Amino acid sequence: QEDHVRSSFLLDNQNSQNTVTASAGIAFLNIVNFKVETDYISQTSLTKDY
Amino acid sequence: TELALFSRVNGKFSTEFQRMKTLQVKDQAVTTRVQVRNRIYTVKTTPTSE
Repeated sequence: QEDHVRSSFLLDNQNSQNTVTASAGIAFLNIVNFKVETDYISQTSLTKDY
Repeated sequence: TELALFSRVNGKFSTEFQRMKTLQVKDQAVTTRVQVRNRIYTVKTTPTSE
């Protein structure tokens, strides 16, 4: 009797995440108040098995 | 965005965009082959046959 077993397992995984937050506020002496804030998020995941 | 002019004219403007995406691929391929071969007897004619 001869017997062979070959098992290969490969797992790959990537997670990326970006976060930008930009604020700008021009605050005069109770005459003009101009405030601007922008946000940006980006999450990616990628898992590959075999 | 916020904007206050003359401490009387107020304005706000808040937007938000959110996109989520998901993909999944799952493949399986199973192949089984069984092969049995029994050889029991070898039957021959006697050379003195008629």
